[PDB]
Amino acid sequence: SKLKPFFALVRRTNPSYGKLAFALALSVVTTLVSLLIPLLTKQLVDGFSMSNLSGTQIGLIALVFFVQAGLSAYATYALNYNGQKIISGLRELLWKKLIKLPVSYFDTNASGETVSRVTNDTMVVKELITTHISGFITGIISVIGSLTILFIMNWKLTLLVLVVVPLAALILVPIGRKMFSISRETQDETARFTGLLNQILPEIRLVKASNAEDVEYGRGKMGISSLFKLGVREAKVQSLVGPLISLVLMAALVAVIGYGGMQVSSGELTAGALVAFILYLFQIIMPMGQITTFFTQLQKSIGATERMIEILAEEEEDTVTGKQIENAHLPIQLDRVSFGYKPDQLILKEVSAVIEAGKVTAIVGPSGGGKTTLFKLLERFYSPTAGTIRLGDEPVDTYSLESWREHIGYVSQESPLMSGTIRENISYGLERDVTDAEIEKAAEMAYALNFIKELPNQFDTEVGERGIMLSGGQRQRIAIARALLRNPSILMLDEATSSLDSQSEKSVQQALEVLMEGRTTIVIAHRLSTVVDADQLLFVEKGEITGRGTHHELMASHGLYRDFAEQQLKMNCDLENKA
Amino acid sequence: SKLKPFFALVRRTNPSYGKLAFALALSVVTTLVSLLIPLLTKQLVDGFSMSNLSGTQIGLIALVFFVQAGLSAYATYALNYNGQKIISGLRELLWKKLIKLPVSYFDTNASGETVSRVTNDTMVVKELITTHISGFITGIISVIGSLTILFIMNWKLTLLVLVVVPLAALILVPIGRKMFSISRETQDETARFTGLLNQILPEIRLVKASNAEDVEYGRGKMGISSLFKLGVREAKVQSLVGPLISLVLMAALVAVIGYGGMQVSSGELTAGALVAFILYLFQIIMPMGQITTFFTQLQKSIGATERMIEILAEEEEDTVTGKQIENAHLPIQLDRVSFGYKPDQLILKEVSAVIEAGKVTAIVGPSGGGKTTLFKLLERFYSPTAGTIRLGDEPVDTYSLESWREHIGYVSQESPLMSGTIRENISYGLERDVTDAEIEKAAEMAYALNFIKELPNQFDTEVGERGIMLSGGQRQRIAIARALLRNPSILMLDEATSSLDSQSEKSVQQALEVLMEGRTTIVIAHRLSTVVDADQLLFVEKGEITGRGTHHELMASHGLYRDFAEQQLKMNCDLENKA
Repeated sequence: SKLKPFFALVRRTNPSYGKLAFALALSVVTTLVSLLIPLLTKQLVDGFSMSNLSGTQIGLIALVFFVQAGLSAYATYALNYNGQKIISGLRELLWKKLIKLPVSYFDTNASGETVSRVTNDTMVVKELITTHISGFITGIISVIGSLTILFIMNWKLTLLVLVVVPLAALILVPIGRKMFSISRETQDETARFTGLLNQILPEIRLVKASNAEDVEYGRGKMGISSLFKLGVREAKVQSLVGPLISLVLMAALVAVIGYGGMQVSSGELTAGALVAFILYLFQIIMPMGQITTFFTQLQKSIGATERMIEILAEEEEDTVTGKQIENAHLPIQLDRVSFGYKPDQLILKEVSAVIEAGKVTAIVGPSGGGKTTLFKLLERFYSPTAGTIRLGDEPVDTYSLESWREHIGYVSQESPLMSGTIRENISYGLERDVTDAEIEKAAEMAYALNFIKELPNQFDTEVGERGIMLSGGQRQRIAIARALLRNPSILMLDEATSSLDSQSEKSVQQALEVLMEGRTTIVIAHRLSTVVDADQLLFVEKGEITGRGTHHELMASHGLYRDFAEQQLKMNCDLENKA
Repeated sequence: SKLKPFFALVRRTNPSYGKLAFALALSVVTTLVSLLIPLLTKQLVDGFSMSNLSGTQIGLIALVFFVQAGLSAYATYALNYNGQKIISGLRELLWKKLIKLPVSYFDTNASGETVSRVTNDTMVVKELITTHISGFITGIISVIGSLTILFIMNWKLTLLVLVVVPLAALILVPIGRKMFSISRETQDETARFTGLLNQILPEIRLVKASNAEDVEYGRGKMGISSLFKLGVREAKVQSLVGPLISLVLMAALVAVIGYGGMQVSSGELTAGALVAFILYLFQIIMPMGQITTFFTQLQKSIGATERMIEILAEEEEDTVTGKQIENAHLPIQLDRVSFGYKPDQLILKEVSAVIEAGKVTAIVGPSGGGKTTLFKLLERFYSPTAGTIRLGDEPVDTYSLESWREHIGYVSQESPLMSGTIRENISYGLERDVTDAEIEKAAEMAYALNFIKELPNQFDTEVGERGIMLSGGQRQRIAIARALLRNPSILMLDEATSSLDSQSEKSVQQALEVLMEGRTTIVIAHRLSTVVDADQLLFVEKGEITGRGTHHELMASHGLYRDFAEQQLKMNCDLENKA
C-alpha cells in the first residue's frame, strides 16, 4: 500500500533497475558465502586430530574470505553509485519545480522549511535505497540461514539460544525504555534551568541597581536544588539498571557457552562444532541489530516521500502563454477588481482606478491597512478574484507573463543583491546581448559607475554574504541601473517600509528620478511627505480606496482621512507639510 | 601537574572523601569478583565428564552473580550520589559569584557564554567524577587481570590475541580516520548547498520579476552536480572501507577461536579452558573501549576546570563598605573626571559639571558619540580613571554602593520585567516591609493600578516570557510605580534609544512627571525635542562636553553644535522646534 508512492517517485528518475537488481543479488550471494566460513573452520578444527594441518584447508578459508570481500566491495559500490544517481535526479526535479511555483507558495510556506525538505527527504530516501533495504534482506537471510544451519548440527544448543535471546531481550527492553524516560526528564529540567539563568543575566543592570542580589541568588538556588533532586532520582534508577544489564548479559553468555562446553566435554559434540556455533552466533546478533533499524527508517522514509511528492505535484506558474505586448505604456484600468487569499475575507473589493501614461500614481495609506495587495495585483504578483485589470482596452490577463515582466521594471528599498558579479547584477536575468560599452552606459546614470570604479575591482566584488557590505543607497543605485538597461515601459517602485537612514538621501533622490522619467510609474510608501509631487495618490480604507487627487487635494478637501494618518505623524513632527 | 587545579576545585565544595574512596574500593572489588566467573564456569564444564552436574557448582555461579550485582549497584549509587552533591556545590559557588561580578564583566563577556559555561563545565566535571575515573581504573584492572589469568592457563592463545588485536587495530584505525575525513567534507558541501538554496529562496520576488528562471535553475544545478561528484568520491571510499573492516574482524575471530578449537581438539587444552578463554575475551575488548574514552574526557575536563576557576577567581563588586548617605538630594559635582575601558583610549576626559537639587539635567548629543559613559559614571555603573565625583563637598566614593543604590532611583524605556508577580515587580528587591494598602498607593500614581485591575488577576500575570505580552507604555508605568515606592532622592532616567511607537505617549508623559517631581533627575535621550523643558542640557563632543544651558540657549548662541545634530533631524522634519 505505502510502497506504491515511493516506487512511483523512484520511477520518476528513470533509474536503472538491472543494476540495482544485480547489486542486491550480489549482496544475497555475499551473505550465502559468509555462511560457508564457519563450516570450513569446523572442518579445519575437527581435522586437527593428530595435527596433520592440511595447508589447502587454511588456504581455502583465505580464498573464501577474499571472494566474500571482492563481491561485497562490488555490491557496495554499485548500490551507493546508483543511490547517488537517484538522489541527484530527485533534487533536480524538486529544484526545477520550486523555481516555477507561484510567488503565492512562498507567501504561505516558509522558504527554509522547503529547503530543509529538499535537502533531508532526498537524503532519507537515499539512505533507505543504498543501505537499509539491502541491509534488511541480508540480515533476514543471515539470521534464518545461520539458525537453520545451527539446528542441523546441534538442536539442543540453538533451542537454548531461542529461549535465552528472547528472555534477555524481554528484560533489557523495558528496563532501557524506563531508563531513557528519566534521561529525557533531566534534559528538560537542565534546559529549563539554563533558560531561567539566561533570562536573569541580561537584566543584571536592574538587579544591581535594585539591590536584588540575595533575591536573584535564591531563585537560582531553587533551580540548583530541583536539578539535584532529579539527579538523585536518576542515580536511584541508574544504580539498578546498570548492574541488571550486566547481570543479564553475562548470565546469557555463561548459559550458552557453558552448555556448548558441557556438550563437547561429554562427547555429545566436537571441538570444531563448538567453534562453528560461536562463529554463527556473531552472524545472528549483528544483523538482527540491522533489521530492527530498517523499520524506523521506513517510517521516516514514508513521510519524506509524502512531502516531496506533495511539492512535485503542486501547481506551477504558467509564465509563457498569451499574446506579446506592443506600445506597453498605455492606460492601466482597474474596473470592479477584487482579491482575497480565500473568499472568506475579501482583502480588496469594488476597486476601480486609472493609471496614466508617463505620470506617477502613489499607493499610500495606513500601516497594516492591506495596501500592499493593490501593488501585488498591479504587478501580476496575484490574480484577481474575478474582476478586470485592463491595458488600453484589452484585459491584461491576455498578455504572456514573460511579455508582461519584460515591459515592467521593478526596484525596492531593503533589497539585498544576487550572489554573483556586479556586471551580472547590473544585467541580471535579461537574455538580450550586452557589452562593456553599454552596461556602464546604464551604470553612469544611477551614479553607479563612478562608485564602482573606486572599489578594489571595477566589475566584481562577490556582492552579498561573501564580499564587502554595501549601504542601502549603494544597493538602490545598483538596482536603478539594471532597470535603465531593460528600458521598461512601466515601473513598479517599493520606496520604503520598516525604518531607514537619511544619509546621502538627496543624492539618492536625484539618482531615482533618472529611472522614472518619461515612463508610467506606480509607487508604494509609508508616509505622505515622500510623495508630495505625485499626479494621483490612493488612500486605503481596509478594503476600499479613495483620494484620487494630488497630495494637496488630500490636504484640502479630504480632511478626516488625512487626519487618520497625519495625527500619528504630528505626534512626532509636521513632516515638512508646514500646515 | 594538571590534576592540582581540578583537585583544589573539587576541594572547594568540601566533599566527603571517605565515601568516594569506599565507592572506588567497591568498584575494584566488583571487578575482581568478575574475574572469578569464568574460572567457576571452567570448573563446571571440566567437571561435566560423565555428566555428574553438581548442583552446588551452578548454584555458586548464581551466588557470585548476585554478589557482583549487589556490590555494583551500591558502588554505582554512591558514586552518582556524591557526584550530584559535588556538582550542586560547584553551581552554587559559580552562581553566587556571577551575581556579584561588576556590571563591567557582562559588558565585556557574553551572558549566554557564561551560562553555557556554568551549565556545561560542571556537567563535564560531573561526568568525569562519577563515571570516567572509576571506569578507567576498573578497565585497567579488568584488562591486565584477564590477560594475566589467560597467560597462566594457556600462553599460546593469549600470545596470538596480543598479535591479532594490535594488528587488527593498526589497520582499522587509519582506515576509519580516512573514512571520517570524507564524511566531514560531504557534510560541509551539503551545508554549503543548503546555504546557497536558502539565500536564493527569499529573493524569489526579483527572480520572478527579472525572468531569471533558467539562471537560478542552473546555479542550483551546479550545486546538485558538485554534491553528486563528492557523493561518487565517497562511494569509491565506502566500497573499500566496508568490506575491509568485515574482512579483518572475521579473520581475527576465526584465527583466535580456530586456534582455541585446534588446541582442545588435539588434547593440548580442555573444553572448559576454551569456555573460560572466550568469557575473558569479552572482559578484555569492552573495558579497553572504556579506557580509551577516559582521555578525551580528561582533556575536556581540564578546559572546563580552567574556565570555572577563571570565573571563581575573578573580582567581585565591593557593594557594602563606606558611609551611609544623609540628605542625599545635595549638589552632584563632577570636577576633572575622566574614563576609559583601558588607558589606551580615554572615552571621556577633563569633564566638569554641577547637577542641581530638584532640577533636571539632560545628557543629549550625537549617536555613537560616547554620551552613555557620563550616565554610567554618574550612576556608579563605572569607576572614574582618577577624577572626582563629589556630593555636597564629600567625594561620592565615600558612601557604600548599597547606601548609594538606595538613594538613587532608576527607570528605562526598552525594559522587560522580572519573571514573577506584578506586586513582586512593583516592590522588587527592597528589603523594607510593604502592605496591600501602600503598594497600590504607589501604583495609582503611574496609572498602573487602574490598568492592572482590568487584567484577569489584580496582583499577578506571570509577567515576561510565561504570561501575556505587555506594550512599552504599560512596562514603563510598572517601572515608574516601583520608584515611587522607594521614594529615592535622585533619579536616573533612560528615556529612549533605537525606535519606539508614539501610541498613548502623552498619557505616558503625564505618568512620568509624577516620579520626577521635587527630586534631582538625570536623563539620557536621542533627540533635543523630547528635552525642551530641561534646566541644563549637556552636548557631547566625542570625549568632552559643552552646552551647559537651556534648550533655547543651544538654539540661540551654540549654533554649529546644534546644526551637527539638527541637520539630520531636518532631513526628516523640524521636530516641533518651529525655527
